[PDB]
Amino acid sequence: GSSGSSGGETPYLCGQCGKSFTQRGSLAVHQRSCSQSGPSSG
Ligand SMILES: [Zn+2]
Repeated sequence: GSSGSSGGETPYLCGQCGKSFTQRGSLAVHQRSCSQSGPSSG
């Protein structure tokens, strides 16, 4: 139920460390290693 979305090519920011990125894929690939979480189980 989205409505009134103002997105695009605006600056990016990681929700784990707070690093800035210029490329979209960069933020995604970063989230992979950027976990900061130990061995978790089901
Ligand atoms: Zn990060």
